[PDB]
Amino acid sequence: MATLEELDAQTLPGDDELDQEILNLSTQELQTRAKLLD
Amino acid sequence: KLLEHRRYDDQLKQRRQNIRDLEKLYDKTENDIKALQSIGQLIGEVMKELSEEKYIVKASSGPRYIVGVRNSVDRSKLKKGVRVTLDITTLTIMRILPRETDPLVYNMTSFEQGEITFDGIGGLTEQIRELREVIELPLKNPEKPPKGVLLYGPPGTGKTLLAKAVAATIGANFIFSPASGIVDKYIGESARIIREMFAYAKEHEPCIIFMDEVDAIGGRRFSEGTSADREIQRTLMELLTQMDGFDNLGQTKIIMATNRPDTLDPALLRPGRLDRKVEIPLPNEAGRLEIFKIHTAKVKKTGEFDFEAAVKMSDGFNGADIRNCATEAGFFAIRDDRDHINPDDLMKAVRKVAEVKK
Repeated sequence: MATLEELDAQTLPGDDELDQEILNLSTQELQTRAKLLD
Repeated sequence: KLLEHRRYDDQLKQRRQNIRDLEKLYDKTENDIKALQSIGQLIGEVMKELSEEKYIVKASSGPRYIVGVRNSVDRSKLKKGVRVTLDITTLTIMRILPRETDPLVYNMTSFEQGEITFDGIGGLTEQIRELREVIELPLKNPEKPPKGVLLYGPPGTGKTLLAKAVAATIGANFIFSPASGIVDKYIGESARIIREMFAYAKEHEPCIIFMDEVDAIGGRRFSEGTSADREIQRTLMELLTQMDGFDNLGQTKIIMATNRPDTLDPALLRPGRLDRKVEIPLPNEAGRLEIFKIHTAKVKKTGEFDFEAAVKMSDGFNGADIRNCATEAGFFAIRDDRDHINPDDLMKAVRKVAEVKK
């Protein structure tokens, strides 16, 4: 009865990837945001 | 033990959903970011085509220039008076363009039809009909079209409202004209103004042209000396030019406005310019009572509220004065705590309305 735990656990880093990688994708333009603005 | 799926999916669901929420804004902003590279490009109308490339174009910002085509350019399509995008350095066509100018709702004032129909201000009914037939209909019956129509009497009696009520009935775009802006200073801008008022309407026709109370840009002037009056005369004439000139009202019609008629150029009143001199007398005791139960009674009122006796004391009032009668009693209403006006509120007002003037 613990499978989906470890199964939904192995999702989190791959889940986290999404936000963690977009935080890159954030700053990428967030800079360019600030850049061409400022 | 099983609380982890949430703590897994809790993070997950939001996280995986928080993906493009953030992510959308980037590219959009990025476009904005990017578009900052996209640079402005000058404008002008082709005065004419010298050669296939060679063009005579007065800069929409300034004087004429000899220029060539550029690219994606149709030396066919390029033609007199055609708005084109122009270049800042190359100084040639940066694009071929549609065209229109002016603050349509501001310098031009663009409102479609009118707010309330002719009926709501009814009691001017003589005009109401009389104008409609000489304004609205001549469109729909090819069997002169009318030149011009000039209100006079006190404004807004429904008077200014007439225009909207007029404007409402036809379907044309009502285009309001206040005067002096058409030549503030602004040491020029006359026909360009008015012709945009003409031409836009001429293209956007049906349009109603309503020129407010035109004694600053209308009227015969003074010594007919130069105060810049020479500006006015022009402007005065610019209409004359569109009127005594071949320019017709195709589907666009012109309402002239004055509170006093005798204040206008005699030549302006002329047919070929004006075919109607629109009086707005005060409503009769009937017309009042007519307008009375119109403007007034539609504000919530008792039957206690005194209908005719008010009208009896109601004399030499206009359509808004009638409203004043209501509005004045309304003081007493809010003074008597009335949503429904009561006769008490009323005839205090009525005399009080009949007080300041007749």
